[PDB]
Amino acid sequence: VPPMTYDPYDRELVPLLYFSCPYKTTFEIEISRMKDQGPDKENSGAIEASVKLTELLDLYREDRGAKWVTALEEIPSLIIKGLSYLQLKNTKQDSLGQLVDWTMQALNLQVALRQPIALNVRQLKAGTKLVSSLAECGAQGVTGLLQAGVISGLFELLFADHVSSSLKLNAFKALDSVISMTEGMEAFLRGRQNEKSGYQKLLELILLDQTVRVVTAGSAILQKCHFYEVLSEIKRLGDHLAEKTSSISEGEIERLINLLEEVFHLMETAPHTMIQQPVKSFPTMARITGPPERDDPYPVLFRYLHSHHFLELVTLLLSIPVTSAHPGVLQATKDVLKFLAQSQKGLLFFMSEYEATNLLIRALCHFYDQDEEEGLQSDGVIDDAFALWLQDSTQTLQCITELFSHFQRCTASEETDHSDLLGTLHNLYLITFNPVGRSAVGHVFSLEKNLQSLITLMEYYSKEALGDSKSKKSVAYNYACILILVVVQSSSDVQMLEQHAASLLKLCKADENNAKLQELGKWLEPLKNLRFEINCIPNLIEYVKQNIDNLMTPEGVGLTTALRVLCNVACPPPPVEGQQKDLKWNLAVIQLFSAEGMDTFIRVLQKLNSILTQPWRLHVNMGTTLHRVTTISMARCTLTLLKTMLTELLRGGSFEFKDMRVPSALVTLHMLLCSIPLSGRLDSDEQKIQNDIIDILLTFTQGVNEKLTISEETLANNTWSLMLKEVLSSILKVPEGFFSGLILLSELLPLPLPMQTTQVIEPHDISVALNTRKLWSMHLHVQAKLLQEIVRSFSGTTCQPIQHMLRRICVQLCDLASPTALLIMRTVLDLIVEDLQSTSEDKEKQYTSQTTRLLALLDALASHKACKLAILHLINGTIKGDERYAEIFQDLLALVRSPGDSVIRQQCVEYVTSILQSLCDQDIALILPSSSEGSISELEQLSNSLPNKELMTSICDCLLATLANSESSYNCLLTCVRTMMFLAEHDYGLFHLKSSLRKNSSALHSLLKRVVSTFSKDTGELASSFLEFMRQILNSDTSRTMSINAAELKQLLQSKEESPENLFLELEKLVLEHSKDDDNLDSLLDSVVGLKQMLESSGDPLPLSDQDVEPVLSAPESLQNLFNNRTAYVLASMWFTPFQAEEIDTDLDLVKVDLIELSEKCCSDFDLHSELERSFLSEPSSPGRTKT
Amino acid sequence: QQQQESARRENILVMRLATKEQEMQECTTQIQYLKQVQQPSVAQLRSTMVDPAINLFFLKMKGELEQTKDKLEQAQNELSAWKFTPDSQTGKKLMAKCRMLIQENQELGRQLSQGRIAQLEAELALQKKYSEELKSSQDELNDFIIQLDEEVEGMQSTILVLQQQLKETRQQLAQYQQQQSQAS
Amino acid sequence: QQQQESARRENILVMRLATKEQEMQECTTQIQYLKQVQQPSVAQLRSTMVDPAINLFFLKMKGELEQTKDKLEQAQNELSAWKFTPDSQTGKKLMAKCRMLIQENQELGRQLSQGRIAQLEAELALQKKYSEELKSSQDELNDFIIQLDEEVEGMQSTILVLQQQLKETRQQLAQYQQQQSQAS
Repeated sequence: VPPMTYDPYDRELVPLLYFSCPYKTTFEIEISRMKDQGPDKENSGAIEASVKLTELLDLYREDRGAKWVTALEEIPSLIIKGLSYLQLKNTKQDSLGQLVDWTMQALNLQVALRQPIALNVRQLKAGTKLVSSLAECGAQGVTGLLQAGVISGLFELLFADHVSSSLKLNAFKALDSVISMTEGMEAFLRGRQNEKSGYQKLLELILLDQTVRVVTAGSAILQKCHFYEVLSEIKRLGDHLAEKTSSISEGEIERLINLLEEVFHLMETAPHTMIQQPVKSFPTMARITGPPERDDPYPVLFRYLHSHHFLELVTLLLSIPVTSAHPGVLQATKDVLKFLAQSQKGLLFFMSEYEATNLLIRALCHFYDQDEEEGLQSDGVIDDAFALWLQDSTQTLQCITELFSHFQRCTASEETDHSDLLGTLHNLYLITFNPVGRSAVGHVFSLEKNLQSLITLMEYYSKEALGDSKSKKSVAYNYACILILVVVQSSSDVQMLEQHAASLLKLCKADENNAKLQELGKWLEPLKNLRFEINCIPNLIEYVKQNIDNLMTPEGVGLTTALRVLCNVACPPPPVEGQQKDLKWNLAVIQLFSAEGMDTFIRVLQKLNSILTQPWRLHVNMGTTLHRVTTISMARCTLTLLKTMLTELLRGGSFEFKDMRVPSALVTLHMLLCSIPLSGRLDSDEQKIQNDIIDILLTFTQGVNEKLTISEETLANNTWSLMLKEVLSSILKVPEGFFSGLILLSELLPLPLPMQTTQVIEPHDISVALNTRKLWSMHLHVQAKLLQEIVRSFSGTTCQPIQHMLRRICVQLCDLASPTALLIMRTVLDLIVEDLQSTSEDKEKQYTSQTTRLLALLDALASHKACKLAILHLINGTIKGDERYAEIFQDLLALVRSPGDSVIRQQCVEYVTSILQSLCDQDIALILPSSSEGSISELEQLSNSLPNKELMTSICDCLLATLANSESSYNCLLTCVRTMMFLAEHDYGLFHLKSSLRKNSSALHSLLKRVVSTFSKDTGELASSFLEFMRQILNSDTSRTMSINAAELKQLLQSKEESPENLFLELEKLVLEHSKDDDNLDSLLDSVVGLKQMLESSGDPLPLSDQDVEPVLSAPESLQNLFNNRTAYVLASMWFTPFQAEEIDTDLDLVKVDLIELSEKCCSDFDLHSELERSFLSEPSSPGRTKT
Repeated sequence: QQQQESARRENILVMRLATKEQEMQECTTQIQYLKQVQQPSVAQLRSTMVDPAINLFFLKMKGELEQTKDKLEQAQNELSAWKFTPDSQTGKKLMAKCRMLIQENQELGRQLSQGRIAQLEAELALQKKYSEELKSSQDELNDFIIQLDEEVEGMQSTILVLQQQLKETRQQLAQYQQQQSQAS
Repeated sequence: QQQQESARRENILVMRLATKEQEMQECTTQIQYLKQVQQPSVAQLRSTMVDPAINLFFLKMKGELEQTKDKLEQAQNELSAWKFTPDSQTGKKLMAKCRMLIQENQELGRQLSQGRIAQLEAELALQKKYSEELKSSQDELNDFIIQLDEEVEGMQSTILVLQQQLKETRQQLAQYQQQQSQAS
């Protein structure tokens, strides 16, 4: 009785029952089969070859002639059978020893020199084939070869003078076979004593001059040696970490993360850099010559992984307290585990090493408990489902083996014990309930003829009855129908259907009255008489365009299969490093374009975003996981097809592509799919869609050279300017797309400079990045009237995601070049001045909440390098029509000097003071401050970081006035003391500040009185900052040539002779503040006692120094030169997510009471909306092809 | 092997199935309820809560619409003011021609970049790219063949030098053998 | 046997209840998707911007404004058309625009004519023919590579044979030089 309550981890793994181990070679598989199975039908088939083998090594015991060489060419075909049979029968003449002796005799150069004219090289290649056939024979055979010194015998062919290349390449193929086994690999890396190791000999061999394919084979062996060495280093690091903490260093964990990443990147590029290419196959840039078959290196990579106990090692790492805490160890380990679970060989590796796999699953589950304990899995920490996915994948492959091994026991009889079969099918069906489990079941059944386990399952129960209820419902038949339906629905990889379509269609046709079989037959409409090659692209495209009307109607559900196949046979997998391009992927695209493929994919996208557009508005997001999976698969396949039709067309040479139906449909599909994820973050399948959209839109930017941009009448009609127009005009089209357009433009636009990179970068990449940004600025300055509307429209909004993405756009889009930053900043400042003169005409300035939101936008922008300089180079007043910006900045400064009692002015003054802090912040600049070489001198850098002298005097007076004001808030006071700290770090700003204190001598006294009159445990930050600035004016007399002594500062602290009173009051207030909660209290105490000591260490009354050398800055460099000379790369909150918890929309968004119905007769007449919206919730309420 | 236990198991199974089916009914009623309760009306459309940006967009579009309407009425009355003259009539005819030309020019320009004569150009560009990739690969293979041919030349030179050494040693051995065979 | 059919019936009920648990999973995940734990920000975004009433009103207003603007510009250019007269700036500009549109329409017509499509098809056929010529050259190159490797193997074999013969002659010469010296 199988229980329905499914605990995903109540089932463990058991030893492999049907599939053989992936790392086991053919000989070991054969010997295990013949050891456990015993006698069988093929035992006779083994004996006729075993007798020939044992007679063949006996008839040649002392002869090394032509007939011996002929026997050497027949031994390899007899190895797998005869040698295994002899090993099981316990041969007493050491057949393996005689074979190794033959191999070493053949491989020597002094035995080849005793042969007839044309069979000595034949002897050498027969010997190297014997080396390759005895190295794939288990540890016994490999040790027998090595004890005879096969490495030192193979490296006699390689080092032989005047030898062929097709023979050295065969010897490389034999050396790779020897080092494939772990014993041979150890004997290769760490050779015999008093002799050079195989690795050193191979390096010395490679250092010579040899054919390109020979050195390619040498590099292929070296790349596998590197993988084995990386695995051994990982083993050593894991042993260190599991022995130190069991009774720790961060370097041994960062290096371990790097080594795990290297393992993953070596397994990605394993079938390209770790395999021995055929003898006739050359390493050309694109594969044009040689056989098309290449042996996979995973059967030996998994042997390396198992000999080093990689699963047990990652189990230890995922259970060590210090290593478990790192978030990079888990990601690096799960990347390797995901790559292993992608393949059939890797998943059989997981199942064969079941003892370690169970503990690995348990450790991953305990991480799912640890993340639950932390509670941070909602955001930042991704909602990882890899543990459950891997558990379900291994469990469904275990169930597949159970299904397969239940039909091997029926090759001589008929099925009688179906309780086990139904239990397996049930425990497999309940895996398909979760979306993760359903995805795992769809994935595993699509790997290397796994769906046959169910196809044969229904072919067996097509004999008992039709499959339905006549005398029995045939529950196994129904389970098989459901499982094949869910794998066909959920599997995006459709390689299984290539070989199973005929069988599945026959099963569907033979039973016409099944609810699941009819849907399965509708899922396989495109695969009727189809060959799954590049020549059947027209057939699939014709099918897709014939029933594009029935897109997600359950009648045209096979269009999803047609797109999955068409994306499977005409879209290359993501290229890896080292892969030589196959030329069939270009013919696939040429066939995808010959038959109308641009029209019938744009049409698919248009129909998709025309069907999804109605449920999207009504908060209906394809509820059922079947429809969600179908829509995601359809969209992803269409996007991949469009990307591979555009990347392979709009690359390199400039080809005009002015279709403009791809961007105008992608800006809407992004809205409908990737714009507003209700979970707060895009999941694994709606992020691939967004990346595909970004890549397709960016393919309109590639292929544009610096000759279509010379003329403005050709720049505005370019294939890039047109895409930018179609993306920018689709933002302000509908308010539902306001966020979608912003989040799309934030990915299209380049990242802000400088890049955070871990290594130094050549100047060529710096130049190409700056040229890319210049091109983006040129192609965006033709859309000036659209960026102006985007930044004039979303400014003042209270929707936190939209405002955040607007101020992110205005950061990305001002970091490109001078014109595109000056455009945005002119727009923002002109909008501010027009807002302030909008209600204060012929009157004193009046501030509303629109003004404070606008100032918040300006401040969020002003805290960045390029926007700060764009503000600065406008507010200086350089004559370009920029008087209004200077006057409005003076108006803001006057506002801060006199804030008043209004609650909205107190909210604007903090934004303006933060703007003042940002402008005066030296660190925020295009040219980062650096006294050493690599950048301009610091005094020449403050001219591109700080305002001019008049604006600096105005800012200093404003700061002093707002510090002296008794009505100023606390955040504004903190920001102003931070700004004074910023200005005290250099002689120029400090001189301006010092000159400002003479016209306002009570500013410091007023600020100190304010901080001591209202001091608490939370206001102590302002006091600490004030004392830090207080020392920064005195930390130079111990430096800065511009400063003041203690006497003048003390007399400046007093307008009435009571400064010691205030300093004391501050001293003994710390004692009553309990002085123990944090070290900040002690820091403030030591600072204040130091200043008190300086108080009585010098006479107080002494007027401030009047005349001294004035530090004058240089002329300010033009903004275009600053952007060109900007620091592009450096060695190393706003960007993590747009759906912030609360920044502006805390509890009051000033939603305006809009009267829509009465605002209709004034404009063009229109009927009542209520019926319009209520008509949309009856028919298109449920998911499917909507009427609108 | 008793039947009473099987009957009891069947009864408890059908009871559990019935419980699951009443949970079907409740859950599907909840699904039907949540998916369609957003009823708009008139009393809540007279006081719609819009964001300040949306209200500003509505105000801006309403104002622009008002100026466009009033200037369009001014344009219509100015059209009515003018009377028919041969220059006016030929101008009207040619302006209608210009509007038709603009419409069909946009239509032709969207046929050129979307129609068959755009797929043809894409096919031509892709065929040129494929042929140039194949030609570059063949050029690299030609250099590899050059390497093989220079290996052939080296081995031929080795054959020649070994053959000359063999000839000289063989003739020396023969002359020495028929030299000292008679003096013994 | 009564037990076999009873077990089959139990299997039927377990199958039905398994499908019922599947529909439990679907309805419960749909519930969790509809009533998901969501930030205030996403609710604000979907209630202020994605509000169907606001979206429909915005779309209608944009459409009406676009129609009014296009009618206004049509009326402005048309009243300019009654102001069209020869030898006047308006007349010259308007006639020049008309002639430019004539030329542009002729260019689009020649770029869309069947002659240009036939020319592009001929160029595509020529590129394809060049592609099969390259593939035939590649087949010849593969045959040349095969024959070069066979030549290399034969040359290595004859090099080894020559080395064998040269050795045999060298040791024969040395042994007979030591042997014949004793008879002097």
